[PDB]
Amino acid sequence: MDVFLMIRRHKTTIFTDAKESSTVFELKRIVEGILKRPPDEQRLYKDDQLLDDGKTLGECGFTSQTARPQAPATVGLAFRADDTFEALCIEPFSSPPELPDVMK
Amino acid sequence: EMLAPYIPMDDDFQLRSF
Amino acid sequence: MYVKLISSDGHEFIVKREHALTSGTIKAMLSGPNEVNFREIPSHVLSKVCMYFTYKVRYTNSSTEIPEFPIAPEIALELLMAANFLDC
Amino acid sequence: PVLRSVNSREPSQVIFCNRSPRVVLPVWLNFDGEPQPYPTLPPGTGRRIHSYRGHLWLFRDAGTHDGLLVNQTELFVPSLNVDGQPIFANITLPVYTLKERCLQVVRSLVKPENYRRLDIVRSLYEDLEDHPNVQKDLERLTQERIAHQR
Repeated sequence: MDVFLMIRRHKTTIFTDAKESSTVFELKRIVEGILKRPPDEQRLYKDDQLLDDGKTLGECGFTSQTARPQAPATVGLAFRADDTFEALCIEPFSSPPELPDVMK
Repeated sequence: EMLAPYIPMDDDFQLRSF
Repeated sequence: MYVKLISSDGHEFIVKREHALTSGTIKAMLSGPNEVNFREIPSHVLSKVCMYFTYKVRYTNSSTEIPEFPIAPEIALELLMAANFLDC
Repeated sequence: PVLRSVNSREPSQVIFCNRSPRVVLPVWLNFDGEPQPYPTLPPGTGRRIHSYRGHLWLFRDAGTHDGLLVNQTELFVPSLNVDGQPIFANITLPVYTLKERCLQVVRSLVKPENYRRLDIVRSLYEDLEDHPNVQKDLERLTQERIAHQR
């Protein structure tokens, strides 16, 4: 059915979902509506693997069972530059403190 | 006599969803 | 359509407006007739919160088997105060 | 008591299906509307049950009594079997509020006598101490029942 994702670049994380049958290209469209960047200026990744515009999210490995509402799949995002290469960079979230003793 | 529920006592079964 | 939530360390979480209304606190803030500052909530907590929005919207009034909403022990307290604060 | 089983003496074959990640405790409300526990169901398991038409059942997490749903509602009532067709009681988790879910996790890790040693806003100590209770639930479902009957 639907796949639930987290599209991330730097310190930005987009929470969204799409049909497992929809394409990487259509996903780029969703990103464009939010970050105002054309699909041909976007790079989407599943880990370190660049995702081809033509493949469906299912063919990329994003399945309802691997990308659920409570644990969305991470989609890496990088933007194109005029004459420079922007390395895929997802800033890590913060970390919680030590688990209190009474909870150990 | 008031008849209360009771278990036949058979082999429980796994739900394939799991 | 979408609303932007900012965590304490500067991460920005962009979520569908409808999903964000899962939060009573946010819902009351957005009626009138978007960017919201939640700088007292860390990114590791706020990310989980957004996942809850998706979860809630996807599974309410749903006949399918509902998966457990996972909460790691180390974030329980913070998430609890956040949930209490965001009323969801 | 408005909430209670009827002594119909009319057998109804039921099948409890624990489609939740919890150990499920099926609770039968007897003829006086009193809660009676039955053998628990391990996560993702099913079991055949000989109940009767008009009996009431509710289900909770065996160890915490957190509320659960059966066929998406609070109560399950066996009906007469249509053509040897068993009646299904699909037990699932409800969509808990984020707050309730966090309260569950905390309660499962900290001993009650320690709740107050936690560094959280005062109000939450009481919320933690107010753990799910079947009796209170019945009283609540009772008044909810009365409202839905004007």
